[PDB]
Amino acid sequence: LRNDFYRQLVGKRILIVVNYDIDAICASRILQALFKYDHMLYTVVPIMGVTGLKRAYGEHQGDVKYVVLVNCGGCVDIVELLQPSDDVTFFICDSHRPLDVCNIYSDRQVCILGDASLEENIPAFETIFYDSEGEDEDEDESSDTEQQHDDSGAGESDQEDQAPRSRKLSRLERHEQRILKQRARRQWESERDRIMFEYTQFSYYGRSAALMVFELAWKLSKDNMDLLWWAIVGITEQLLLGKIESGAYTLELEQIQSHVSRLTNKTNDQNTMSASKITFENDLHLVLYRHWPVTESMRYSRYSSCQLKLWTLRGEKRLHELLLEMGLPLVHARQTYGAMDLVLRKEFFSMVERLAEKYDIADIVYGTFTLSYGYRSRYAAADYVYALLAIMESVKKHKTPEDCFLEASDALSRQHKQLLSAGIDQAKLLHAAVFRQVQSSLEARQVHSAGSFFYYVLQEEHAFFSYPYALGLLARFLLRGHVATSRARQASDLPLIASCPLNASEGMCLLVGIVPVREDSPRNFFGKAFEQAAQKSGVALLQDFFEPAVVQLRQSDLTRFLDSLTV
Amino acid sequence: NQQDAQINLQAVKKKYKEFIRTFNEENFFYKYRDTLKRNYLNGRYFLEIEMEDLVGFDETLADKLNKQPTEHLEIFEEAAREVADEITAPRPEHEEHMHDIQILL
Repeated sequence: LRNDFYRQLVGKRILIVVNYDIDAICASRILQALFKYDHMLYTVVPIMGVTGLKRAYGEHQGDVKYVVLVNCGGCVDIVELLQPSDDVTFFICDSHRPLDVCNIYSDRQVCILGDASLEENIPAFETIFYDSEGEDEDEDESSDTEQQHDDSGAGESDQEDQAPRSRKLSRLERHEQRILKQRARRQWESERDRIMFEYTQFSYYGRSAALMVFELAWKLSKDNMDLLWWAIVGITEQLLLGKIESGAYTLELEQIQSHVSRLTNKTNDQNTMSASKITFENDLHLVLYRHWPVTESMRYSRYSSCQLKLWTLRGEKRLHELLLEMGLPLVHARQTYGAMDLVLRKEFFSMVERLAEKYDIADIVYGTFTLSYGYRSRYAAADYVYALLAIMESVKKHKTPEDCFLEASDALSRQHKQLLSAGIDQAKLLHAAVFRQVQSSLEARQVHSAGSFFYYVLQEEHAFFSYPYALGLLARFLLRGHVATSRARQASDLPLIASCPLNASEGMCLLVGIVPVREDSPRNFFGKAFEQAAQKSGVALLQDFFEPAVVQLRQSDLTRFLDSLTV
Repeated sequence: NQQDAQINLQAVKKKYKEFIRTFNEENFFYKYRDTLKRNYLNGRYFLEIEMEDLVGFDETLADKLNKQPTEHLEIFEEAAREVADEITAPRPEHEEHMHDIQILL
């Protein structure tokens, strides 16, 4: 709730919107709007990393009490992170959910939006910080330390039969005067079975970043159509239930339509140009039905391709055979779908949905929205987001990271669109440059298993694959690629790694972790899994991202680290 | 004039005639009226057009425009001169005489 706490929000603030994300911008531009509405000046921020965050707060060494960060938080007992915080108001709203408890407790400078059907970690603080063994926060028999310290009367207090609290059992000795430590460790470790179940085996994401924010601003009587679209963007990023889960899809078909359909501000007069209120339809995650012909865009998506195996010829043969049953002309299969004639381009999906039921594909259609600004053309559900990811354009000017962020947030207006087509173009060329490596690497047989996983390494830098989003995308097209056709049915289920050269950064051999096949809810080990070898030998590793599934190494200090990381 | 379909009149009657008066976005640029008039001023006697505005307007003309363009693209001319000669009037007194024009695609 903040139908009460929002009424705190008038004084000065800082609105930080942590490292690059589509949840980020969609969730934050609305609040920029909200906050120049009630006549507040504030601060939006680019985040380059947790160090970027810490210097940022360092540069804002004031007493801005209404500090705000969003889509982060699980890093420390962040009073340890952020010492000078005294009673300063922070707000966490992150869906990176497996977060510390010291950030949850200490009801001082934090917002426990603790609301979940998992009441599983209640004494998770009641024994690690509250108990201790072989400790110094205590007294001694001598008269020089005759003062009572922060006596928790627990293992946090002494273990020499000095514990006024801890009134479950005997006092002097259970079997010995220090069986205190024995039972302390019993509970400690027997329930580190569940502490190590947290944060040291697996990570995930939770819920939205900004649909809660839509309901917040909905209670103040705003029917901002565009805010529905921006939140739609925020979700349709990791609506990708194979990437990171939505789940609620068939429940949000009630939720969001109920937000928007039932309140019909015009039921009879809406046949107008500007922003004719949003609609909903059941369509695909075929990449880019609209502005391209079929036959290139039927070819660069993984799911349409992997099930029909087109990077070899034979897939094209069966492809043509299904265009045959579809009876699309090849010319028409090479003019833009919109550039087609009428009747075919109307009936296209109408036929494809039902007579693809019978030929190896079942999971291409979705439920989404689309709308006009005017009479130019009818933009698409995600063709923003696949234009966005192409704006992470790590050029060597050193300004372009933050500048491309600022550009991106200045994109989803109804105004700036000469760039949006730019994003489309950039996206397409990268999208088929993805495919351009798979044939090279598959049929060169670069699929290094090397034991319990599959593994890739690469050799030099591409501007595609300088940054790691494209890298995860590489790994997540090859994987299906190889494991369709080179295997029996036994070994299709193992995880994957991939090197990522950075000729820019003096030689670091970046990596990204990614998971085996077809287990949507059973997600990453790699919330910590890499860190094993970090303990065993341990060499210059990083975990800088609030994204977990990533590292950054030296050019060449990986292989032995990998041999340790065999297990 | 067999007013059932493919008629000489329906297009010119209002449709093409009003497409441009109707062609609108705020910023109040987004017509072909301004371009037309300011072209006329300098003896041009033409204007530039797209072919995917009909999708901005409708779903019928284009798959009829491709079929018998030879006629449609002169109905365009007639509609053009009648929709522009009203503006040739500053009042009825300075159309010394009308004139013929060429469309583009």
